[PDB]
Amino acid sequence: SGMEEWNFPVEYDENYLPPADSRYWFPRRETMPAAERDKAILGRLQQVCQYAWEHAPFYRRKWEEAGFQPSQLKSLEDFEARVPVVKKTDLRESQAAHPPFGDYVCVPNSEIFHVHGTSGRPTAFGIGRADWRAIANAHARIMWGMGIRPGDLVCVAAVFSLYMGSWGALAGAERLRAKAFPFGAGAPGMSARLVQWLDTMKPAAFYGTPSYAIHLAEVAREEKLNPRNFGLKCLFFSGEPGASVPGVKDRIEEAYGAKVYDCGSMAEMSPFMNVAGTEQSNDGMLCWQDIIYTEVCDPANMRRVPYGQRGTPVYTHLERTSQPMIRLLSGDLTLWTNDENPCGRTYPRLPQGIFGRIDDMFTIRGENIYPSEIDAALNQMSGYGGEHRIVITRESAMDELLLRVEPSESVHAAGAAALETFRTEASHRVQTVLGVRAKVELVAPNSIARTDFKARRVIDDREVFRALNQQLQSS
Amino acid sequence: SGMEEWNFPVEYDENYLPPADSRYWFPRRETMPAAERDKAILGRLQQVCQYAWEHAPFYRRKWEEAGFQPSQLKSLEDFEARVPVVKKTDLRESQAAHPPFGDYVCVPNSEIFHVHGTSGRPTAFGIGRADWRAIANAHARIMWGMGIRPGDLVCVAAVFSLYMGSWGALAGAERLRAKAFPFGAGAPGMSARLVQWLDTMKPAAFYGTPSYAIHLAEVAREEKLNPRNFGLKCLFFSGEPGASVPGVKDRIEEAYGAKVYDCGSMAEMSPFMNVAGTEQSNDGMLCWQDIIYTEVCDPANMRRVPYGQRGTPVYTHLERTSQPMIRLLSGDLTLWTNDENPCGRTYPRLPQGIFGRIDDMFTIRGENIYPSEIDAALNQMSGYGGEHRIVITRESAMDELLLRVEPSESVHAAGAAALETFRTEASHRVQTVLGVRAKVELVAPNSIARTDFKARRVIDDREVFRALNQQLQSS
Ligand SMILES: CC(C)(O)C(=O)OP(=O)(O)OC[C@H]1O[C@@H](n2cnc3c(N)ncnc32)[C@H](O)[C@@H]1O
Ligand SMILES: CC(C)(O)C(=O)OP(=O)(O)OC[C@H]1O[C@@H](n2cnc3c(N)ncnc32)[C@H](O)[C@@H]1O
Repeated sequence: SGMEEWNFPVEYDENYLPPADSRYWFPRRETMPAAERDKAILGRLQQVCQYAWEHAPFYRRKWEEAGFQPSQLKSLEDFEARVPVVKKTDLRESQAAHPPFGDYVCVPNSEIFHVHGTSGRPTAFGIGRADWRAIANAHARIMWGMGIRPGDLVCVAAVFSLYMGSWGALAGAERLRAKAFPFGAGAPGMSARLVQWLDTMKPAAFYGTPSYAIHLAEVAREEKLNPRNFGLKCLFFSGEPGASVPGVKDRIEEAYGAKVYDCGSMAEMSPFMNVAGTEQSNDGMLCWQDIIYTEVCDPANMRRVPYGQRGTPVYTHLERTSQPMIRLLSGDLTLWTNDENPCGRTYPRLPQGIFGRIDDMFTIRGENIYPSEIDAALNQMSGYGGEHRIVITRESAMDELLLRVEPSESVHAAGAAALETFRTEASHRVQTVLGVRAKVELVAPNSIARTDFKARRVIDDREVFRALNQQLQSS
Repeated sequence: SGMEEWNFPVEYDENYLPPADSRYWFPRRETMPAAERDKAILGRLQQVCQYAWEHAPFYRRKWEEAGFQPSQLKSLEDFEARVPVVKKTDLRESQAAHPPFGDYVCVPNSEIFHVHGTSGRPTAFGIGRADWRAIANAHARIMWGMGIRPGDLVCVAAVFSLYMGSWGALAGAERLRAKAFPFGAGAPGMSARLVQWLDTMKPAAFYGTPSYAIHLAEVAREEKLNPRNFGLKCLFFSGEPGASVPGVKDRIEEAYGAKVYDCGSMAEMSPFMNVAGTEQSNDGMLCWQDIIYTEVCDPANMRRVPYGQRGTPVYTHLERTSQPMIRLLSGDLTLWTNDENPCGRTYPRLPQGIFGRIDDMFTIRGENIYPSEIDAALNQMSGYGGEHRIVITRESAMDELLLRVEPSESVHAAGAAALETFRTEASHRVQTVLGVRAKVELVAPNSIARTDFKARRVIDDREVFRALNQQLQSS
């Protein structure tokens, strides 16, 4: 194959640094014919499944139940149809019956290097020493693709706790031999201090959520600092949609005078940057197939949908020995294509990134709406204040969409008629985009809580919905 | 000398693990005759000063001004008298004139691995890749001394941001081949989730501030969880006094049913665990002289005080190439001794740890009081609620000590007379301990804000002091 350090278990050279003139960290793996890479991926898939069969009773039980033996994996079509998908609920049950890391941990307790997890039943991540190096090496490779280089100051501004996002970006920065600046997030008073550090330090790259980048520009402005004077060449994000959302990407690129990159699958899927945009293929994300095998499937049969069609990402680790995920169902919605990429990398693409989680979708008069579609339409409006909330009910069918929208400070300062003009135009814009009646209630500028993490814009409470609709009928 | 990996610049074997039966990580360095170690320390001091003279114009300028050349360093007595102390204010001025890391950085920009700093003018830490390994190796060595072993689950519960404390404990846990659990701190809702993770995971070791350990036991109790059921063998702390404070150490050891260890110098002094207690020498801290040279000096002449006398710690890095500190003044107060240690390590000891920062001390009727003396006396009382505040003024001389003290919930539930009995007894106890009049105002239980970081118990406001004294005169 000629694939750079193509081994299982993987063992990367910690001293390797690509030539300064190279666009690719691994020229072969990243640009080889897709059909040649798919031959080696299937080869690796067989190794991984044999490994999981040996060390994970969780996979041994699940596969035996669905009538699968690793020897039946003879093609990528066999993987799709014979291998059952892993659900996040299966991981919880495995961890409850086999605490703390479940019966899919594989490595002995002795090899466990880091303990992380989920929050908001939580799952524990028991990552081995070798897997941490595989994650760091994979991330340095993908960050190089974004134009991030050794010696560049990289600000990692996501919470350093159970959350894998921050740790993953730090591990990549460390291996890329960049100046890792792990400021983190989460504590009150952090954002006001961060803008001062960004003004002083002038970083080349920034990592966090797309929501935090917006909140931080407002903080920079309140602190009488200009976010374009932070010397950023790029901002790279994961955690939620935004970085491949038309109006959101444009607002962040304009506020910082830098490029925006979309990345991120799942925390269970670390190296989560396995889906990521590159400096030239800057819109959407590429599926780095030789790091993690991505399949975009029809949720009805868990089989790959054709290119140009929407489906759910199903992921398989190719370079992990601790808690390896084999066909984990994301529960997210995307669209994938297989056209020539501007960077020259021969990978499938998610041109619009990831739309959101299927469970977050709601319905108004037979029309399926994703919260990111509302966020996208509102962010493309000049008078929009940067924040909103969607008030819904899943206990009864909704006839109209209730929105609490913030106007801009200049729209508010322009008076009562100017506010009413924006409220009417916002309602109409959402209606033209979604094809459903939209009731808009204007709230005071900067009243809606901002976040340094993931934006939770849907209020699914029944009482709140009734209270709002009744108040919107009285006005 | 026979000293294990005694080299400058240092380059530790990343694969070395002490025998399972060994008490010491480095038996020679840790237990060799003190006079033999002092010969090699002086040797290293000469190497470090020669290195700083070559690569740091900050040290070149400062030393030339005070009439010092590295060749004049011929004994430990020469170091004391000829080498001028570095003040934290000198670091700020060096960083302002030579941004971002000052003229004492030494390493080229290319070698910088991590960016951290101070908060509450801030100083930036530019730590090189090699120094990070030196810090991690030094910390794994000191943590081994506390009885922490490979495979042990180590909870790091301090904010992972600019603060070096969390990063230092994590780096040590990683190198000790322990199961690093970097939960961190700082965000609302973290403590409630942490107690659940500690109940589930059952860690062998916990790192944070002594204040956070107290706050967390109250959170565990509110969450109907018993902190003794967290399976902790030890808790090791840095950041402020507490772990060598009589009543505070006893309260934490009782609440968790585990041992408490004191460690920590300064963030500028990473590896900051250079002052740390050991499993057998569990009271106070030992000065790990071959990691960082500690001198306890008279603040009047910056020369070493005899053993058994109080003074200020002055520190010198022996294993750092990036931002190396040579005779940095801590501004703290301690007492050092040179008697045989129960663990067998031949190091000077701080038997009562560090009392506090000299600038934090206040005076009432010609009597010098440290906030930790009030905290120590109150924590030794059965009716004390776990929190208090000291209300002072530095604009005018104080005749009495104003205290806002919290009673226990059981003292409150016992009625008005029981509350008045505690208030009178608290006032008398502080008076007997300090030798000054103490006015006590009781506040409602759990009203005073708790912290996951450093407790700021002194309220130095003039208006607040006058308001309180006037109210305590009316009652
Ligand atoms: C990828 C990471 C570590 O940043 C993360 O947030 O992982 P986590 O397991 O906490 O949550 C994963 C979910 O966040 C969402 N998400 C993460 N990155 C993106 C993204 N780039 N675009 C659209 N949604 C994303 C998806 O719904 C995904 O299933
Ligand atoms: C040592 C570290 C990284 O945890 C820390 O807090 O360093 P930082 O530079 O932020 O602050 C250092 C100051 O905290 C106090 N401190 C740190 N550890 C202790 C301690 N163990 N005992 C009595 N005071 C301590 C001293 O006043 C010291 O000068």
